[PDB]
Amino acid sequence: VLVQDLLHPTAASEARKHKLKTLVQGPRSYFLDVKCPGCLNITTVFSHAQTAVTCESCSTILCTPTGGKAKLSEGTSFRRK
Amino acid sequence: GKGKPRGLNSARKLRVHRRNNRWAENNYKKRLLGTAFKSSPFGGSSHAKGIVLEKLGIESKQPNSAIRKCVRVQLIKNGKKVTAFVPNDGCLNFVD
Amino acid sequence: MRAKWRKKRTRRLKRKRRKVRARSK
Amino acid sequence: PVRGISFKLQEEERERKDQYVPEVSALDLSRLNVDNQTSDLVKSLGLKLPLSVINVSA
Amino acid sequence: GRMHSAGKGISSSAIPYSRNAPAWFKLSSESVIEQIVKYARKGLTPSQIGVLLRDAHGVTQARVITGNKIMRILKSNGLAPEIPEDLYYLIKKAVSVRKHLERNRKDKDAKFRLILIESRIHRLARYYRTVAVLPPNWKYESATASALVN
Amino acid sequence: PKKRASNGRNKKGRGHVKPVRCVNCSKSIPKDKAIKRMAIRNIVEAAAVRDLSEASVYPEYALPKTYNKLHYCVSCAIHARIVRVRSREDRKNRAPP
Amino acid sequence: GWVPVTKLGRLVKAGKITTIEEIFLHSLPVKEFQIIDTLLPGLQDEVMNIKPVQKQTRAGQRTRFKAVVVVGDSNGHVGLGIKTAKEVAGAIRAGIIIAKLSVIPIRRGYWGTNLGQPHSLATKTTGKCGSVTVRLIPAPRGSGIVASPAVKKLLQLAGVEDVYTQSNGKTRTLENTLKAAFVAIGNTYGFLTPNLWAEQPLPVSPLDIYSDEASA
Amino acid sequence: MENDKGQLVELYVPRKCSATNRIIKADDHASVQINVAKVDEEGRAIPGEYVTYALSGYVRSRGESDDSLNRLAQNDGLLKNVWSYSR
Amino acid sequence: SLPATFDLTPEDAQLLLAANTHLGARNVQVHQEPYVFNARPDGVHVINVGKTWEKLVLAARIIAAIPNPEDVVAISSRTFGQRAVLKFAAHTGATPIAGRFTPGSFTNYITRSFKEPRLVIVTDPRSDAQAIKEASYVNIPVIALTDLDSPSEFVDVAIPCNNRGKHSIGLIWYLLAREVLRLRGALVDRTQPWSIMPDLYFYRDP
Amino acid sequence: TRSSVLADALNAINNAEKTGKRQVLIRPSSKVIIKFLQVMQKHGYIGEFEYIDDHRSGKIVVQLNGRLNKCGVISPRFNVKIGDIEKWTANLLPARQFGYVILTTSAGIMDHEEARRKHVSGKILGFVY
RNA sequence: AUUGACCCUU
RNA sequence: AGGGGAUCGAAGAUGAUCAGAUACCGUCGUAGUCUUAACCAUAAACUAUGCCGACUAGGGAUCGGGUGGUGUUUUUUUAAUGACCCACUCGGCACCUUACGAGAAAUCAAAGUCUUUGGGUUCUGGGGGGAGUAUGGUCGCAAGGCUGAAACUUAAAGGAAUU
RNA sequence: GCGGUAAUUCCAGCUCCAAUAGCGUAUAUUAAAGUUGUUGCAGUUAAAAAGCUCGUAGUUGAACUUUGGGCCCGGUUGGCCG
Repeated sequence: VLVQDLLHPTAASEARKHKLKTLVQGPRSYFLDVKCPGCLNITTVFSHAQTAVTCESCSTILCTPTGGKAKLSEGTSFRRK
Repeated sequence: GKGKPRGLNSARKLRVHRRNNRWAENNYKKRLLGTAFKSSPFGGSSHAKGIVLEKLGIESKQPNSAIRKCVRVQLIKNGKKVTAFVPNDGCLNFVD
Repeated sequence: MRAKWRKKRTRRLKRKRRKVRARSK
Repeated sequence: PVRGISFKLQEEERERKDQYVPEVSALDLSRLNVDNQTSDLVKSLGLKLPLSVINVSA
Repeated sequence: GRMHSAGKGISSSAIPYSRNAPAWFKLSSESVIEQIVKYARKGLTPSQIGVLLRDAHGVTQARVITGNKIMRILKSNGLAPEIPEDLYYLIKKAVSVRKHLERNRKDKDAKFRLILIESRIHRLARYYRTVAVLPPNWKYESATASALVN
Repeated sequence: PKKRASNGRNKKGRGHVKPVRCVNCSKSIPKDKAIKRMAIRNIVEAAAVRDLSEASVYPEYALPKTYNKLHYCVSCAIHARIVRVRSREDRKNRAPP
Repeated sequence: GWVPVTKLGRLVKAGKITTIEEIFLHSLPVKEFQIIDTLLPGLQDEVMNIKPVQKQTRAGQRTRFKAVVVVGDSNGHVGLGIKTAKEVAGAIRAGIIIAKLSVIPIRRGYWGTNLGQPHSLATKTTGKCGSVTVRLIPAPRGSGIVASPAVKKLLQLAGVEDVYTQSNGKTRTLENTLKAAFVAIGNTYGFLTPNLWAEQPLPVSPLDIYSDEASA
Repeated sequence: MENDKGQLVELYVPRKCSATNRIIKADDHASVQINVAKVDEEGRAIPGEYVTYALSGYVRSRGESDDSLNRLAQNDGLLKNVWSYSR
Repeated sequence: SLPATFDLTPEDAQLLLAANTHLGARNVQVHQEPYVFNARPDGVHVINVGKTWEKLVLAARIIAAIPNPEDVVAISSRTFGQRAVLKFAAHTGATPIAGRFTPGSFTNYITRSFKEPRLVIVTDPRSDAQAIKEASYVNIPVIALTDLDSPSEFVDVAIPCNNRGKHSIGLIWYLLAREVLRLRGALVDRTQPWSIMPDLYFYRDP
Repeated sequence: TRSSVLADALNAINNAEKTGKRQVLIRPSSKVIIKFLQVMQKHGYIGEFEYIDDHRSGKIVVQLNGRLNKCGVISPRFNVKIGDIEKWTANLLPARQFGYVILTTSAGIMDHEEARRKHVSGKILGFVY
């Protein structure tokens, strides 16, 4: 189109665009509080966590790193921050 | 783009590049090397005296036909042999 | 004459010149 | 009919034929049939029409 | 980009706009600082310090939670390495490649890649020597590099 | 000038492709440039079908087939009419007949 | 006896359109040279050259003649025509018709101080045809037309008095040179200028206003 | 433009595209002059009274003719819910 | 600018929905078409019948703005739209070109079929590329019945409608004829003059 | 890599204006870019432009009109005096009555007209018409 | 399956 | 220079064909073809298209990564995973369409944004031959590689298209 | 390019044309030459992108630091005014 509002694009279009190609670039990742059954241990875990994050309580590897987002364990509950 | 540097301090590069490339010019190379004074038969001069030696009936190129004579000449200042053409009709009788 | 064969002929001429020069010097 | 030839009788028979019709009509309605997306499009338009909303799976 | 390859990849961190962030962080700047110090004493480069901080703890960026960056913390607290971590890792990679090549003389690809890695090392060393975080007359040598690493 | 945008072969991003030998003349030709055609044929020439079937030991025998891939140099393909010279506009037709 | 077959031609014959300026304004495509010579009766037509072109046949070469003619009024209007025919007379006449049909307006301007009538072009322009690029530069008064005899005549027919030219490519191709110069003078009204920045009320086309008195 | 004493010169001030504000050439034969009728409170359009748009052959060739006309019509108020500024 | 009676009536919405004009092209989509909304699964897109509607009314406004009824021309080379444009040309002036559009009908002033239109309404730009390409030579504005995959080049007033659906093509042409007659005022059918005209068969294409 | 940010911005503006768009996006929005756009604005060649603040370098969205024929950058920024003002403005301007050579003088960034009015010269940045 | 050549200018 | 040495096979042998045929065709066959060590440094080494950066049309397909869809196969027709199917996204090898444009054209999404001529930078060319020759230098065991003229000669060579 | 038996080109006669106390020729050089290209060339196929990558000198190199608001005064204009 010849005429369009680049200063005020649609939310759907900006969500569709690459993270660095938006107007003001922002991270598509997020932080989440993961609690494991048993020990409450509300602990903030990065969505792309590159590590076997474990709380100090016991054998509680929370997330296993993947190519992109960190995959969480089987018994675990996460809340987006 | 465009090859050549566009820096404000690239003038040495530009001048050297022009100097290097000017040698591709036929007249510039000849003038700078002095091929006239060193290997031109006349030695860079417009005219030259010489002495007539013999009879050379040069045959014309194509499509043409004219074969009488052209003077072989020894230059006075050089001693070099040179063929010269007699420039008119029947003027071969004056250049014996 | 094919350019490759002219190149080969010029190489032969070059090496013959080299041999004759080395003989004379 | 023969293509390329057309006369007054041919034009008249064309109009008579396309105005005449067999009387049988067996296409009576069963009421219309729209999907979720079409139904919400009509809602966005804000009209009041009778429709049956069935999602066509991928 | 990719000074030593033909790759044209754009892939990096989309740093958030906000500097006074992130409105869910109830820990303290001093707590993050002493976490920096504990990890550095444990023997971790600022890269992995920041990784584990962002990754196991809630640390959006140590720069925005504290007043300065991890290398600045380490240098202020005496934990800065003798040589910078990027140059150290380049030297480690060069030592590994050279060790491989000594056995595999026939690895012309390894020879080419060693040339590239050592060129990167020399360029980084020149920059560091200019900004003076490395002393003058510091020079990378293949003979002494393995001992320099550890 | 450039007769074809593909240079008469199929190589973009390779540099080198191992050669094959033409099945008619045994000329070395890069594999991407060849005129390979897959020939799948019945054994019994489709004329001895009834004779072989009625002379077979087993009823309703499956009648296996023979498979081969014939690689062709450009000269041999054109001579053997595997491919023909086409007009300039429809050289660009990639679709097989 | 004209008897046009065109909405525009019938309008021009009827006299509803009086100036070629309406045609140029509304971009009406002219197709009858009677329109052009009725709206600009004072244009002078004159040929740039005639050349022979040969097409080879199984029996010798069939030779036609291609004529380049330039039509130009006293002030602001020229057209260029190129036509090939069996005979030179036919080539000349048909080239005259084509040149009249292809008449374009010229934006003549001032080098500076806008004292008298516009003597030069408004801006530097450029046309290309083949390798020939012809660039026209405004020149101060009294300078004349600094141009090769080919495009100089075209500029004289345009009505410019002072102009510089700069040619590039093989300019001995008279056809390409004249076409490039024609493109150059044509672009002068396509170049937008601050004195042209003003918006306009967008009037109605002559065909639309007089659609009732046309053939329809 | 004019000369020193006014006296409008430079014959044929030209039209410009309503969408790109660029001059329509004398032989720009891909350009158009769209006329839209206005309706006066009765479902019937006023004869001899229209809103006009000059649309460039460049726009038409590029294919943005329809989007540009939608935007201009909505800007003029004779279209309601077609063209969206924030694509 | 409208007197607020031209908005989509529920009966016309039912007509368009039943004719399936909203069932636009497949997951192939020209970017010059923002008429899509809420792309259905299976890949079929739903054409926003609202903007279809006011684009149709705008095209009718242009057609009414044109003074002479017989300079406007309506073109259909597709088999579905031939009788639709014939009935359009019988209902208003709108001279028809059905079947074959001989090249040089807009240029080539010596041609027998030489027309000099002030508007062409094309059933399908892809099938009628010749008429559009000739209009681009003579300065003729173009209205066109365009799907979501149609070549929006050289067309000024699009009408987003199902050009694959014969019912949709016929319905859009009828709606164009009805709206131009209503705007011209010859069709005084506002609410309840002579009224019942769902009476007969719209559906006889062959 | 990225040598002249102003050249990138002006080339983007040229491309958008030629393709007919009424707006253009510019990254990464230098101060020289802002001053150049302000000069073009006060001469009415672009219209409005808005600076987007991403904390890295900034962006510009320029609303264009049809009035811009060609804006360009002269690289390198040649040192130009009063005497060479005429040489430039004659070499690269379509006419003597409109269009401006823009240049950094010690009195800020201006066109050749304002540089002549204030009796200042400097380094040539670019031109607009 | 073999098939080489055909003076100069015009 | 060692090893290896099946096949094919510059040279060579030999049978045809032929006016001739130390060519094509046929059968052999040394070097070579493989490898180790050391040299060589050339190819139509090509995309005949230097590298880095920005922008400018539409479209589908494909390869690698990622993201979102209780969308399909079995554990479990009752979370997972996998493989597929959709929608994007980043990066590749490419392709189809068109001409905003460019070009001498063939054609080119770059060969565009270049007489409205300037984003940074490296290399190369200046009519055709003589000639990649001579000479000097340097590298190589050599073959040769890199650098590299001139005298003299010549009005065309050449590119892309048309009948 | 002209001339091989009908030469508007040779050798002449007549006529004509250009410059003209000057005119012609040779060589050199300048414009033409955007055929040296800083302005301002070209490099897919016409001559020309090094086989490819590294790399020193050289050339070039992202953005950012004081920006914006209030009162008067030498000096110019179709000057409010003949």
